[PDB]
Amino acid sequence: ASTGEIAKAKLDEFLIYHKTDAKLKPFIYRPKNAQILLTKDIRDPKTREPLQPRPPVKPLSKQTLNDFIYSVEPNSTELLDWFKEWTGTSIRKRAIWTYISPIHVQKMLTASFFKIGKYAHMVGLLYGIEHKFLKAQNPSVFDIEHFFNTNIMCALHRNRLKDYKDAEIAQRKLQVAWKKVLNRKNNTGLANILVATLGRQIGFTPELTGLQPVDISLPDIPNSSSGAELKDLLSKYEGIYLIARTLLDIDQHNAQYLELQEFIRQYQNALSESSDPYDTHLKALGLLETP
Amino acid sequence: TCGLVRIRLARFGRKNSPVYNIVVANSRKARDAKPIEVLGTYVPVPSPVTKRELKRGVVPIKDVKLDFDRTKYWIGVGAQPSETVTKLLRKAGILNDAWATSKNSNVNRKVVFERMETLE
Amino acid sequence: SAKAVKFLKAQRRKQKNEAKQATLK
Amino acid sequence: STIPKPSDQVPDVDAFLNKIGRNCNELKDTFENNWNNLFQWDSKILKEKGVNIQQRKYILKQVHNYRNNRPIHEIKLGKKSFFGGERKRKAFTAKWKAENKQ
RNA sequence: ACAUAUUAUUAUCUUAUUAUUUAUAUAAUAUUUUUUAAUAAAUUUAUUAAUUUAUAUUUAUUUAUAUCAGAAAU
RNA sequence: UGAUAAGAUAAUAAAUAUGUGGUGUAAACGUGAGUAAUUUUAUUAGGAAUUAAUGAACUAUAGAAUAAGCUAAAUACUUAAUAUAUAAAAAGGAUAUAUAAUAUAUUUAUCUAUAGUCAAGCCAAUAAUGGUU
Ligand SMILES: [K+]
Ligand SMILES: [K+]
Ligand SMILES: [K+]
Ligand SMILES: [Mg+2]
Ligand SMILES: [Mg+2]
Ligand SMILES: [Mg+2]
Ligand SMILES: [Mg+2]
Ligand SMILES: [Mg+2]
Ligand SMILES: [Mg+2]
Ligand SMILES: [Mg+2]
Ligand SMILES: [Mg+2]
Ligand SMILES: [Mg+2]
Ligand SMILES: [Mg+2]
Ligand SMILES: [Mg+2]
Repeated sequence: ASTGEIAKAKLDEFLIYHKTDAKLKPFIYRPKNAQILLTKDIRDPKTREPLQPRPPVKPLSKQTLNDFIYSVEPNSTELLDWFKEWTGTSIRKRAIWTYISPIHVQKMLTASFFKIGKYAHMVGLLYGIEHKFLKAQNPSVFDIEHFFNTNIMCALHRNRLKDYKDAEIAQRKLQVAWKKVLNRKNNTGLANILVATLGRQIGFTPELTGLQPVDISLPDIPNSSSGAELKDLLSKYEGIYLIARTLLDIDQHNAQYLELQEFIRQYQNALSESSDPYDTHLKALGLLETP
Repeated sequence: TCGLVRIRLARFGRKNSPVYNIVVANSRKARDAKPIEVLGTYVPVPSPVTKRELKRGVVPIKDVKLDFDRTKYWIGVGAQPSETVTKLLRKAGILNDAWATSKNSNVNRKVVFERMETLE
Repeated sequence: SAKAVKFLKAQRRKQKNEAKQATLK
Repeated sequence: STIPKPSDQVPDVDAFLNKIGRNCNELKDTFENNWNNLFQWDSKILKEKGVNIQQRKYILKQVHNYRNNRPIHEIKLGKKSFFGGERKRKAFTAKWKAENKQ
């Protein structure tokens, strides 16, 4: 019924298809074999009724998981349970281990912190399962523009919301985060700004190997106002809008950089008609803090 | 013991008075079935020494009759001795310490008499 | 039947040989 | 042979009788926590003390192991499969698959 | 006479199973092959479901022969 | 490690043989129904077709052990690669040490080839109870 409910059904059908046995796949999903399935009377696992034909499965849209991520209740384990079941698949099922994109992990980390309120257990499922992604030939998901930056951004909010000020815990956690990055391609340059802001906030001098200086290269959405092309473009650059607004709000040193404010102007004025992504998130963190 | 050709003891004699044939046999055949060859005989009961002999220093002797040449041939072609037969062959000087195991390895035990080959 | 055709083939062969014996004798 | 020395894992006879297992902790009163008795009593003495055939042989094997610095951890006796011995497994499995899963 | 039991045989009847040998499929699977939608990714390609194409491997039915056994006769 | 504890990773110590696997039951044991011999027994200094790319499983020596798929995973299975007209293969595990998963070392297994050992197939000659009512 709801967008979340529909997305979950699509995501659960996709997994059931790819977890079905290869010998039995042609007889359970090709509608021309419905009568051959009946005759064989294969018994559904769990000693249930014999298996029945299912509708053929087609490649799933990457937007399907973005809808489910933002449907999870304010305090729920549904996102943490889906990920644990999704990433428990064999590393031989390429469709399952290649569906996850860098955007999905960013949206799983930003939703968990500001909306679902289980960030700690979402950064442990990702840290714990990073090894399987490498064995499954999908290391790109752990990058600097979607995984590292989003993590440091949520840290710049938890360190404030919670007041954490230890200069040893912060550095240790920052080192682990950088060690968890498998696709180190700094492009926007916001990573260096984010790392410097963390050091000022927690009174330490960051020093990570391989984070070479990169000048800001914020993608500028054009003044042209399209429909689904600009709704996708904004949603595409939604993560870096949450990072620009965060950088300025946490520390006023980032106000020095004028590239950050141009993107705010462009991204905000691009669809200022609609609500604000940054504000919407801030509200929920308070709505979750109160509990 | 492994292999198809094994050197092992086949039991003869009467109840409570065991005597043994040293035989080369197929692993799958019965213990007392007619073997490939009978290499020798083993009498497990030591010969009793008299009171005087004991003080005199006589040690009880267990008697083994064995075809030394034929036994070496069967070891050469890969016949596998049983544990008891292995002990007998190591004492006879046919096999060496390479056939000893960790449980019976007499690495540190004094030798009172050294193996002596004579003619009689 | 296949067994009735084999029987007759053999029966004819035996009768030809029994006659052969009479022609030879 | 000679009397080995108590260790930290096996401080006394009661600890020895518990590590070896096979219900040998029920002989703690036969030995009376005397270290020397465990390492001097042979089969004939143990038989006179009421230790049954299987247990006394097992203890003597573990006493030899201890004397030679070999592990004395309990090794369990073999047990038949859950579905029974091989000769009665086909029948048992057939009657267990028609009374559990139908 | 005969009523019984047992066995054997067959130009006969019926026949499980199996082997071998026929014909057939809009049969299944894989690959190839002709196209066709849906979906997805990227900005043509992939996937899935169909259709066409041959190929191999199976399946169902079917032709013929032999065959446990039983029936009848001796 | 995870800013709160759900999980992950490694080390250590245990558990599991109601999951997938390996090896073992062509032997041994028992019996004498059938079997009078195209088949069974016994014997011979017997034989050829002039007996397989068979090792069954140990010995000696030499070499090799590759890539995918399928299963939850593998020393399971499937399809390929390379190895004596040429054909025909495989498998890792344990423990250390050094590295950034890989490499060596040790140990135990896997595959192939050659010979040996054990062990097989087939044939001949001669003999093997009673009744010709
Ligand atoms: K009997
Ligand atoms: K008989
Ligand atoms: K090895
Ligand atoms: Mg062994
Ligand atoms: Mg018929
Ligand atoms: Mg018949
Ligand atoms: Mg099992
Ligand atoms: Mg037999
Ligand atoms: Mg390999
Ligand atoms: Mg594999
Ligand atoms: Mg295999
Ligand atoms: Mg192959
Ligand atoms: Mg080849
Ligand atoms: Mg008469």
